[PDB]
Amino acid sequence: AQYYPGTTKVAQNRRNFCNPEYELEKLREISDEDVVKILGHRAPGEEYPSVHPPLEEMDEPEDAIREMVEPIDGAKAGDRVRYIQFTDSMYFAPAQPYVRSRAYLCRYRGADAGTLSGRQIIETRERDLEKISKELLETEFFDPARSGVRGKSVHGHSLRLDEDGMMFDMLRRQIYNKDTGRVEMVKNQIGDELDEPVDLGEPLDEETLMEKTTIYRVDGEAYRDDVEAVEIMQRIHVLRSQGGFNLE
Amino acid sequence: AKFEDKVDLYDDRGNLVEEQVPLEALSPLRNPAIKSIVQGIKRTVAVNLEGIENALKTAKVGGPACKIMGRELDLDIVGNAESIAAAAKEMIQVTEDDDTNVELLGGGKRALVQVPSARFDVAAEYSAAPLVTATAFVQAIINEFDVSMYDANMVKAAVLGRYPQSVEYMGANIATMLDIPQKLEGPGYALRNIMVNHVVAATLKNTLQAAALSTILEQTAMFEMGDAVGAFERMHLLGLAYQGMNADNLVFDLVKANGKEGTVGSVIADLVERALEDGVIKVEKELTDYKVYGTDDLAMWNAYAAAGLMAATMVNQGAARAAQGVSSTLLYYNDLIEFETGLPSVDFGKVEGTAVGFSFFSHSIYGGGGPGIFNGNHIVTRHSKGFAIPCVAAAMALDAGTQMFSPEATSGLIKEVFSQVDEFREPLKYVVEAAAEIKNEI
Amino acid sequence: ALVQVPSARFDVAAEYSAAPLVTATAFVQAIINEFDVSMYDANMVKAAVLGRYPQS
Amino acid sequence: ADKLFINALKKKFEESPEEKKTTFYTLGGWKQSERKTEFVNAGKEVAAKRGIPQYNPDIGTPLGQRVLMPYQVSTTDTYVEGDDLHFVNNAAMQQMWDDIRRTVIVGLNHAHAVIEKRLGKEVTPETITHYLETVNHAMPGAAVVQEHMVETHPALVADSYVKVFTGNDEIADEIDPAFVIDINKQFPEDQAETLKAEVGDGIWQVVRIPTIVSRTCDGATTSRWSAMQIGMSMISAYKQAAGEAATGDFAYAAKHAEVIHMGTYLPVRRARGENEPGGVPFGYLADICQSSRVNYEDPVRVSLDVVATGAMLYDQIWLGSYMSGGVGFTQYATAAYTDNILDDFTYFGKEYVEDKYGLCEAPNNMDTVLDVATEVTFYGLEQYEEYPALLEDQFGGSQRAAVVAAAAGCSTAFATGNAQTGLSGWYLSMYLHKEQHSRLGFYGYDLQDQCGASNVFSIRGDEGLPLELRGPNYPNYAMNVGHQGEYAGISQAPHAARGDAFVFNPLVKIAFADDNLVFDFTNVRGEFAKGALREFEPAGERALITPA
Amino acid sequence: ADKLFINALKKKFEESPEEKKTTFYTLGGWKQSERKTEFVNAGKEVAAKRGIPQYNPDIGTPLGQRVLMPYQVSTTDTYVEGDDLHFVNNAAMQQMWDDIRRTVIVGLNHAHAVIEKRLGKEVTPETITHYLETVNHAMPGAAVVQEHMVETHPALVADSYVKVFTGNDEIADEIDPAFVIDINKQFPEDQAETLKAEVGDGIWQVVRIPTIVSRTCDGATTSRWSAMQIGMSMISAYKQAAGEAATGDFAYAAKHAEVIHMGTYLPVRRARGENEPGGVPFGYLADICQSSRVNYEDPVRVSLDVVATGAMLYDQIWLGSYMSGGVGFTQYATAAYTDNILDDFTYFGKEYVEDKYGLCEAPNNMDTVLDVATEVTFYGLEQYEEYPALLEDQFGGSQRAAVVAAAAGCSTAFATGNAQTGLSGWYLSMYLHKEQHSRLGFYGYDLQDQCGASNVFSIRGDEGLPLELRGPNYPNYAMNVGHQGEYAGISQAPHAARGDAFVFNPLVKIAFADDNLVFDFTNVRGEFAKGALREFEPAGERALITPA
Ligand code: F43
Ligand code: F43
Ligand SMILES: C[C@@H](OP(=O)(O)O)[C@H](NC(=O)CCCCCCS)C(=O)O
Ligand SMILES: O=S(=O)(O)CCS
Ligand SMILES: O=S(=O)(O)CCS
Ligand SMILES: [Cl-]
Ligand SMILES: [Cl-]
Ligand SMILES: [K+]
Ligand SMILES: [Mg+2]
Ligand SMILES: [Mg+2]
Ligand SMILES: [Mg+2]
Ligand SMILES: [Mg+2]
Ligand SMILES: [Mg+2]
Ligand SMILES: [Mg+2]
Ligand SMILES: [Mg+2]
Ligand SMILES: [Mg+2]
Ligand SMILES: [Mg+2]
Ligand SMILES: [Mg+2]
Ligand SMILES: [Mg+2]
Ligand SMILES: [Mg+2]
Ligand code: NA
Ligand code: NA
Repeated sequence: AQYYPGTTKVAQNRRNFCNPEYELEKLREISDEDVVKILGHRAPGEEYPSVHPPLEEMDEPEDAIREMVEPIDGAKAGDRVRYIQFTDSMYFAPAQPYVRSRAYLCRYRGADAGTLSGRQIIETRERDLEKISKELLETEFFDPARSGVRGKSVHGHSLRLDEDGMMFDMLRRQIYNKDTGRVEMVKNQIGDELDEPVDLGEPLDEETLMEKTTIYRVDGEAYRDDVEAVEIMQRIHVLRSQGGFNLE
Repeated sequence: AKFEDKVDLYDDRGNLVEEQVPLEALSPLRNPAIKSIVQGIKRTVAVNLEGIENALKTAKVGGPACKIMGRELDLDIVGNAESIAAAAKEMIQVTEDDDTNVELLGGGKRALVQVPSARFDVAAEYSAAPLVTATAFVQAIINEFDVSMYDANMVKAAVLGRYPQSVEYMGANIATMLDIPQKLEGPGYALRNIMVNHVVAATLKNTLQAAALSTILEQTAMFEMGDAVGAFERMHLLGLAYQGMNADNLVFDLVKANGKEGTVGSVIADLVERALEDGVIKVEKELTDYKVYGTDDLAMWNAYAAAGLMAATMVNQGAARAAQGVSSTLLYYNDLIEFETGLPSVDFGKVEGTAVGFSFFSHSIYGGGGPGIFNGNHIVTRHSKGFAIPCVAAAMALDAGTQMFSPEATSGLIKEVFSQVDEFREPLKYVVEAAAEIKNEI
Repeated sequence: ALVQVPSARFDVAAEYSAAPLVTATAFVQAIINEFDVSMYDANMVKAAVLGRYPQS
Repeated sequence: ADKLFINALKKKFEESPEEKKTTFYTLGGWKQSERKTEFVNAGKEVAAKRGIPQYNPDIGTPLGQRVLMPYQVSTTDTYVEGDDLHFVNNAAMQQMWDDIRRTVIVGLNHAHAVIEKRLGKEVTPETITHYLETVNHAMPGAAVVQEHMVETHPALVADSYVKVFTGNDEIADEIDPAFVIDINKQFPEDQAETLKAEVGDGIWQVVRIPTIVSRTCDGATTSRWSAMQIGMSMISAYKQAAGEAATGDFAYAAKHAEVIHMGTYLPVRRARGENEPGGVPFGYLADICQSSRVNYEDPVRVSLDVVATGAMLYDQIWLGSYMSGGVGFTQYATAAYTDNILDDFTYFGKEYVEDKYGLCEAPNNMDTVLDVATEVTFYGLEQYEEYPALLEDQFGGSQRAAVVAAAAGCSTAFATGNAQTGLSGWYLSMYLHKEQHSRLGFYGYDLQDQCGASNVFSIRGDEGLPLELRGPNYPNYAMNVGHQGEYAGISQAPHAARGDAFVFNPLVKIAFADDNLVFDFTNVRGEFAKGALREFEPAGERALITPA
Repeated sequence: ADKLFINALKKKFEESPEEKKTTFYTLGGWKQSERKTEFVNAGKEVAAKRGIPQYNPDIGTPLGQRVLMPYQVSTTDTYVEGDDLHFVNNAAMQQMWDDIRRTVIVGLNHAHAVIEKRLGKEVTPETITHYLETVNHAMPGAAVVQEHMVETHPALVADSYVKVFTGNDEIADEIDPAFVIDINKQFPEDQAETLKAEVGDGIWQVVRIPTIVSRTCDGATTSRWSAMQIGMSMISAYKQAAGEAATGDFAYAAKHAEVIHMGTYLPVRRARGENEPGGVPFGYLADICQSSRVNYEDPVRVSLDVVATGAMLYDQIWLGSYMSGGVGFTQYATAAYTDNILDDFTYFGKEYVEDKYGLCEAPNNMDTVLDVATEVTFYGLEQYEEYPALLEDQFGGSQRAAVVAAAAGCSTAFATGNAQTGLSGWYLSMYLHKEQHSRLGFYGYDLQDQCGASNVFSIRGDEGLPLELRGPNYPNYAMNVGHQGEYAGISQAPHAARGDAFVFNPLVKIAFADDNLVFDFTNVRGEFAKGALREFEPAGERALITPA
């Protein structure tokens, strides 16, 4: 598959995020327990709540489509559907909102992805969400200064950075510590304080942010200069326009 | 004859039924099983005799939480259902051997009613079904128990609700898949104002049958609306065939190939490969490490892409066994496939647009709700001309119990009655059989 | 012009609006095709035939 | 004793009420009237200020060739010229409508279930109280989640709030009482037990959006505004994701699945959305009026307070403005709530019935209709014949038709305990009246009247309905003055005689049992008098945001 | 010269507009804000008075962790916090809507034909003047025929009146000028000639019913109220029997055959009658705005005054209240009429077009769309990239999408002279924007956006329509913020560039060329600023009839 046109680093990074054969660079290690804490849906050691009985316990009639589609593990179990939501700075965060939704529906099964300017969300069965979330948090999808895990009060994608290079957060869930140069997650994604903070590593430096970013800007790579990418967008506009009129 | 296209038709197990069927044999305008389904949905009513009885006994008539103290009437309606139904049938039929059906269900708690087709032949629209049924049962109940002049208006309220003070039959104890003509978003929309949960209920959550019924209703509406007239007709027919009738087993085979481990993205890759293999698309231009695809048959590309969209919903929402992400699939299947190919997405962006608003209105404070309460007449989901809602029906068929406003919650009376009707429950079977029968008359 | 839309369209319709809607689009398309009215202008033909619908 | 209207007639005219002759043409036309004099002066000022002629007493025919009467607001000692009972000139009347229009009832039963199943979190009086603190900040138009929100001025929206009620006493007593409509406090014991049994363990919100918003917008705004702020408050108070799939279940529940509108939407010829007067069924109007819970030992008073509520809303605001406009229909309505006239006639009928049958003990049949409605019709008409001042007071035949038939219909329902035979009595009254005086109402008054007898007991599609379920959109009723508010009274009458806590919807009854409303629904006629005197303080005014 | 938004950015923030970094969390939350401080105090007072908690800054999340910004109202020197631009808090905004809602246009052409034929009487400027004196007494709610009528207080209804216009100068000049909208006085010469040629010898009334009535009732009241008092005035002024068969022809003419509503009624899911915002097509909104007749040498100013008119009405009042409510959608709209941002982008585009093509001289085709909309989109997006303060100002992607695409679409229409290619440019802008920043608007912003390109030139039943005829009920447009007012601007744009006197209805254009309106439609943004400052005087208040 092709994924996206263009000849910039931005375009290549957009392709790489979508391509499930591209190995996402892992930048930080997070424990299973800390991913559960960040998500904030259940406490460590708490059983997965259920929304319906295990599929095995149900008495479903013959359906060729069901038979051919393997349910994700959390569907088999009857897990609740839960979410993880990220905000990405327009100051060169590595991932960005449509990049995420496009990538998620290439890489992940059973996924409900939503894109907005200030927030991007995936909803799926809880145990599967935990596995996906580890990857979203440990890899280059995430920078702990220019991205934020936020289930509410999302403002900041379009704001100026603070003096530490951190994105604004009304609820200050991610705190830069000068003494380590590392960011700690001190609250879960909905804003409730964690008993013990989670190390999220060092912010990426300017050079590395520019290598990895998927936003086009005049002070990075400008979209207007990725003429092949613009060409395809204009093509789609014209072909849609013609088709709506007379199917030519 | 008008179009040269032929399609191969299969059953809901993926087995060939008939090869080389002319496309127009599937047209709502030509296929006698689509006609039978549409006329059947116009004429069928579910009567809740138990509900009528309970409303009367408690004087709870006229809508939610309403009650008139002192008006209670205790009538043994369910215990006398056979007599009441027979008396109602005498009034509903036009002649004694016509196609009127009145059948008791649930030990007399419910009745299936099919009002004779001849009443609709001399009607402007479809409201004769609830209105003739309602008055026949009101009169039959009154006559069964010799309900007085002074009390009979309570029977009327228990059957049809607050109408005509309300525009709708508010509090009624009858149900139809159609809704009243005043609620149409536009002229021609009535076959679109059929809740997705009703379609899923009637087809007993069989995914392919739910998709087929929804597609039949949506694309038949496109003919009534004039959208499938002239330049657009073939596009709509190919969409019916490939997205809703599993033409050429394309939906089925894409699901087979992607069901074990696949994603929306993997379905897209397979569909583009298949379109290329079949000569529907071709490389038009080479950019830098990027092939720009073109087509000489936009309607066929659209149909192939629509089949892939259905398969992607089945794979994505089937894997989750949770319907909510159908709004996401409908969006990103289309968004991704445009940047994958350089070709326009299904319905030239209109599925994608529908999906944007449907996503919003199924994940926000402002309106909408869960996938099952939408329909082709809903302001959020009317925009695509038949290519979105059938995917929502498939997704809800595949939901294992994640929805509060499920078909069990919204559509139980519809389920009990309308699933009895073979052509409603298994429409793919009957439409394919009818297409094979008329194949040499096109 | 007197137009009578074929009865078969109503046999598979819920109601009667196919008469104006099928007639309107057939004449909009026929006029566009007669004069090769451009994509940019054809929406005026639509407005002339069916009016302010669907805003009204 | 004097008939109940004698004091009012003596106030209006120098002659005793029995006197047959008078003298006209000597009062100076408009100059006899304080109010017309105010209007003449105001019109001159207005015309000069704006440069366009306006009110001018010399246009058309010269008002006041006869006495321009004061009216007593019935059950009060307030006498005012009728202009002070025009809805435009009466802020109490305007606010009564705003308080209905801006109210919706919204369950918490589905919402609490979504919380407990889908999200898997618990609900208690404590979590409900926290939610109510939250929604009472949010509902008037203030923020709870996003940064850089801009908000409504609290003082402009001081009339907006959310309360709850439930039949579960233990829950009701544990929620902060600021937020609770206490059924045990507001209703007498028998009525409270009825209402609590209807509601059971359900929990319902009574949401009132701001008057200033309702006036800027329309009735169909109310349930939407309500639902937005319920949705935000569910997100905030229960620490939900701020926009996930489950959020849509709260929306659907609050907007559709557990909402009770005051009025349903109307057909296209009279197109309107929800919460407009034409959609309010007669049984709801009777339940909105709170006379039932205060005046329960006097079924006449309860019934006639409902009549006042309805005559004003349905004839003055609805038919006289929404459906027409201009000078409008003040006195078509005032006939039913002034001079203690309808009161005199209806007390006569209640005594007739109590003495002959006992309340609610007459057979529910046509024999009772014929007896009671005929007797009361003849009493009312005799009063116009015996008191020339009374006939000159209620000068329009329609007014008399409505008043006489309201007394006859209410009295019939007092006898039978059933509104439908009450309604039959209303129509019989019209037929008798028409033959007695060889006149009835205005040109179009008895459209519904003549369809009336046949449609009382019909069961056909757009004909058959219990009276309580009928309303201004019942086909025969959709056009004409001098009926709708009186039908709301007839709907109330048997329920008042029976001692029932409500007429048609117990949730609607409870939802107006609330002294935080601007209008006092326990004493509708007292409020109309206060508004007439320019002593009523409405919500919604813009003084705070305009110059001194 | 500096970019037009630079002054506003320097007012908002201590940093220069180019600076990438700032400091947060040190402003004291709400305490930084005069307006939030007013609100906190008001909430305390409201809650104490009524016994129910209300506004409380400690509910939910703490506003003001960043700067709570002032906004410059574009084309003014007025800077206000955004709360002062909330429609609830801004009497100018409320009155703008009331002045539209309470207006209808009603011909006298059928009426005068009925007079001359059916009644066999002559019509002259003198008889028309007498009729107009009569209807200006009657229209606010005063009587002309019956005895013992009770009437509206003239001072409460001082804003209600009737004027006329006609394209025949000699006829116009013979009618008393107090009643005439003088086309030659209100419009520049070329526009006046266009408008007079459209009207010809037709004679049209502009009827405004009282604001207090419109606020009590709804938009569907307007044409009815109008017709009642036209009817009474025809009876009085032309000496008819007061209720004969011919009377019904005047009713049908005034209510149906020659009435022009501001808005058409809406379908049931969003049920509303006439004269509600959703029924007002974009071309009418552009014609209601009177910038065209004042600022005609500056097509950008004209277009952006229309955008302001529509963004406020359609997003703040209509989508933000009628269709939702709560805190609502102030800043979704303010983005299009503050900080001179849309102005900067649109002047850039107009100048680009002037220089490359000449206004209205580009080919009306997709080549022009691609050229202009792309260039203008990239300019606007570059400004957010160059000026971090600008991006933090218009912080919501939807706001940016609307502003950039409005500039792109208007500029495209300036080039082609055709609104439909302007519309295509709007959608292309969205598509480019989405790819450039990997984001666009809120969850549901681009429903219409993605359907957009295909539906621009469609001819199908519920798809195909010239932009001028589209409105808030066009299916794709029926739900979402950040589009409708911008579309009204695009509708205006080619007509402003062409010098056309109107966009879609010349009668609507003339009907608002009237300084007897309460709101000044020639200077919409100036009026919004006046209202924000609490300096606007609305009609409709009840002060005269309530306690001091
Ligand atoms: C709860 C929702 C989901 C929903 O259905 N509506 C919400 C909230 C709602 C509330 C917020 C009021 C409050 O805080 O109590 C109101 C004001 C509507 C109302 N009920 O009165 C609103 N949004 Ni929202 N909403 C807005 C916007 C937005 C932008 C904000 C992005 C950012 O970076 O700050 C995003 C969507 C996006 O990412 O594009 C957004 C989301 C959301 N919007 C998320 C909450 C986001 C969060 O957790 O912080 N709105 C805007 O983009 C600007 C205009 C602004 C609206 C108020 C106004 O117009 O003044 C407000 C419009
Ligand atoms: C022009 C009509 C025909 C029509 O369509 N409406 C009229 C007039 C209209 C106007 C009169 C205002 C004015 O004088 O300018 C208004 C107020 C409606 C409006 N446009 O605001 C009205 N009638 Ni009428 N109209 C009334 C009535 C009536 C009674 C009055 C009979 C009598 O003996 O005086 C009669 C019908 C009948 O004979 O039954 C009647 C007729 C008529 N009604 C005759 C005029 C009669 C005359 O020439 O004197 N109204 C009433 O019976 C009482 C209530 C009264 C209404 C005002 C209020 O409710 O306060 C008023 C209601
Ligand atoms: C979708 C529909 O809601 P329902 O699904 O019918 O509840 C509709 N609301 C809206 O379109 C809300 C529009 C304003 C708020 C969102 C602005 S982006 C309405 O209330 O009629
Ligand atoms: O005279 S009419 O009966 O037509 C109107 C009475 S208000
Ligand atoms: O977050 S959502 O896009 O659903 C609403 C924005 S106001
Ligand atoms: Cl919270
Ligand atoms: Cl100028
Ligand atoms: K209003
Ligand atoms: Mg590990
Ligand atoms: Mg460079
Ligand atoms: Mg009998
Ligand atoms: Mg190659
Ligand atoms: Mg005296
Ligand atoms: Mg409903
Ligand atoms: Mg009080
Ligand atoms: Mg500064
Ligand atoms: Mg407190
Ligand atoms: Mg002269
Ligand atoms: Mg003047
Ligand atoms: Mg002025
Ligand atoms: Na006079
Ligand atoms: Na707060």
